[PDB]
Amino acid sequence: LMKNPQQDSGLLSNSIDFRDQNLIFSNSGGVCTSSKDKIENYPAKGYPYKRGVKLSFGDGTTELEVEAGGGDDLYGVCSDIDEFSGMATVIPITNNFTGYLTLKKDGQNGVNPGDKLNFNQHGELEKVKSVNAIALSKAHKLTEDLFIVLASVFGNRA
Amino acid sequence: ALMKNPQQDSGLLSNSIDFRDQNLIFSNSGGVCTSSKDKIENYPAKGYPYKRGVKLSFGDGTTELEVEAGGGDDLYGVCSDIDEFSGMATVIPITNNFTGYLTLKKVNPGDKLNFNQHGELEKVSVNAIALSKAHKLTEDLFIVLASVFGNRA
Amino acid sequence: LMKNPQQDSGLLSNSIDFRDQNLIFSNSGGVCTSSKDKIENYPAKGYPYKRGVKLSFGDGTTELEVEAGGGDDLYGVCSDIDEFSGMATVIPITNNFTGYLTLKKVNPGDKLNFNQHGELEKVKSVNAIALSKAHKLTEDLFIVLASVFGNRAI
Amino acid sequence: ASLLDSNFVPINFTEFVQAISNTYKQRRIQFYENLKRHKR
Amino acid sequence: LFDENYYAKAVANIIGEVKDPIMYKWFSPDQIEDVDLQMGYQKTVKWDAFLNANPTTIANEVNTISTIGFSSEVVRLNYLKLQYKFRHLKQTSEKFYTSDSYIGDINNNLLPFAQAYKLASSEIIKLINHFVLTGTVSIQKDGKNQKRLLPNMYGLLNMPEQIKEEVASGDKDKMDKIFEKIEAGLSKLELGDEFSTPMMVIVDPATSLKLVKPYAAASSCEKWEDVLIQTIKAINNREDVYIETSNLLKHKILIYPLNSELIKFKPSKYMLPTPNEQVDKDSTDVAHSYIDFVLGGLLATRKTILQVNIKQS
Repeated sequence: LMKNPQQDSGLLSNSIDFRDQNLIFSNSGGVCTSSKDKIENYPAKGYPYKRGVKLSFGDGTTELEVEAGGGDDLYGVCSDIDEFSGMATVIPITNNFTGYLTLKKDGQNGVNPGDKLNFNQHGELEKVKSVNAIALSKAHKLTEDLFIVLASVFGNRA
Repeated sequence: ALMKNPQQDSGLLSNSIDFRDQNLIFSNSGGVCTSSKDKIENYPAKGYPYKRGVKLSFGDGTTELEVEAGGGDDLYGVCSDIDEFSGMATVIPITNNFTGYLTLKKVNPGDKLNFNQHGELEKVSVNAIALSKAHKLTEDLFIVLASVFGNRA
Repeated sequence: LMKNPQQDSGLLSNSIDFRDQNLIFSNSGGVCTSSKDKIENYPAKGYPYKRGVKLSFGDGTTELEVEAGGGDDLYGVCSDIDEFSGMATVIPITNNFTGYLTLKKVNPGDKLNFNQHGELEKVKSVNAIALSKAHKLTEDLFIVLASVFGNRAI
Repeated sequence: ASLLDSNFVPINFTEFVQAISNTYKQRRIQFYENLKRHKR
Repeated sequence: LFDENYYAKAVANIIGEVKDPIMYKWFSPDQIEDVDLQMGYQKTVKWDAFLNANPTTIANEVNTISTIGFSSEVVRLNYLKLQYKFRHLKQTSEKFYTSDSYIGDINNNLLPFAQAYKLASSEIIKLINHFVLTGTVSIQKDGKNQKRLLPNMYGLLNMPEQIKEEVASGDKDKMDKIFEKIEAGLSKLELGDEFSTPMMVIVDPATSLKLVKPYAAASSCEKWEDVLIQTIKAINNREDVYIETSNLLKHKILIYPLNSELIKFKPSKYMLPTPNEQVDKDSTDVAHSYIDFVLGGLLATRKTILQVNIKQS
């Protein structure tokens, strides 16, 4: 529920192996990043980290915000959050993205590389209509309810 | 009448004291928030498509292709600037998202907007989402802050 | 939910008056405290601060704990909590106490008893008398000055 | 270490910014020294 | 650096032409103290004591004594960093736009870097002044669509736990009713030990014109302003009372002392606009530059500011 674990650690980490040391929830950004990518930030409602975001409009006194969501209202994908300022870094749907994204905790075992994915109401990827997203790996379990997956999103589809 | 910079000269010096609501003018070219990684293209301009959606128009073949005000399934991009001396319109492709003021058909934040045949935004294919209510500059000129995110049904 | 509010204050406090400056949640202890009082500390199960506590037993792997409660299970009244260690300072029901206690959401001299959630309520088996009226610290948080002296007879 | 000093020569951008901060401070110091509020 | 970078030289040669902010009139020289922090927070601790109950009579033998309680309070001040971008003309491209009496493409609204920088700096300083007085950031004259800000970021007009007075709409033009509310607020003010200090009053222009009329059968040699100054001099130990007018306010009267102990302004040393080192360049003649500024740093004791709002229908 946070970019970095709230509870501290009791152990030092072992910096010996170099394989499979990236499947952590603190891994922000994307695995393959282009220097010609358009990057935005927005006020964040809730915790839309590693989730699809949509524009949220209030009464009018305050500016718009971004909240975890998908479906027909998908605006982009959140890749980073600064907790002090509550700023959510968002990559628009018109820009290509490849990274680890939150996966729905239902049939996550059935997710295999090369499977089509679409965003749900809560900004979580699920196995399939309107968004071009394909899983490049299998579900990796970080917590009893938290599952992440390597996926590539390359715009909307007809 | 519709040019970005009015031809009629001003009678009086403006009062440069206030700092609020001084950007809702038709001369405001570009976008409110612009990234250094945006793709922009100039094209020969057919008509006056400033602050309107544009579509590719082909002649007989003697001259190159140009851009004209339009939308619908033929929409190609959004015109954000124009140079009258050269008749070159700066076009941001539909594949690139844009945020700025655009012409609205003669509306509250959150409304879904699609471009019409004349390159004017109208309430609902969805291409952009309204960020504010219509602002009237002339009896027929209505602008609106909108954010374009490509095409989606 | 917390003895010391988590959110930092935005303003300095005004400290020129001297009246009615004690109706705060962080007022641990009692209004009138005797130097001959018996004080205990227990592991805390939840947030029983300024509430009636009862003994809670786990599965026997670890020592017992105290949780908010009352009725026929009352053991004492919690008056302070050390958040770092999770220790709850408890004064046993056999030792009389006078202080501000959580009130269920009342005139002075009314008889009070502890409910299932360790909150005082108007009346049976506990000698507790309210010495003032309810002070509203939050939309759901009410405190009251009360004196608890042993338990009654049924 | 201020822009008001003609002899000042910024070696790098960081020193240039520090001179700006010093220059702003000296100006507000100067402003209060020259300020004379109207009583009554 | 000046030899290598033209923009650095241009800013240094033009920084002296930017006018000082108007907020400085609102604070005493000692009330402002700069801090070295771009983004983050600063914390302070205050200690209070209170009496739990009536004192205990020491007669014969007694064990239960009334207690004196203590409480801690931690105050945090937040800081925020904001940035703006503006387009301008490349330095080498100025010679092809120089004209008889101006430089820049009038038809396309393009300017040299120097003039663009000065105009943007003035606009930002206007924005900063609005925030300090009113505690909000917005560009609409209606004040809506405000930028969401971090907590512990307040201005003089939105500071919580202060005395707030409202003048009824029907008495909007009745100066006696307005002065009545001011006195009620003045009575509830709690200066305490820090009373022998100068006081500051800020009013909107409409209020100021009402003040200058003679006091009311009208009196002679006595204006509503003079009566008000005497009333404030009653509670500040006959100290100086300053009155300023600000167009930023609208039907609002702000009264607060000018003592560093009660209200202090700790702005960042980088609050005022500063150029960024990053300059976008392209094959065309159009370049972009960035300006940074820092907000926050206002600290005030509670119930030490009087805020009078004159409701207009």
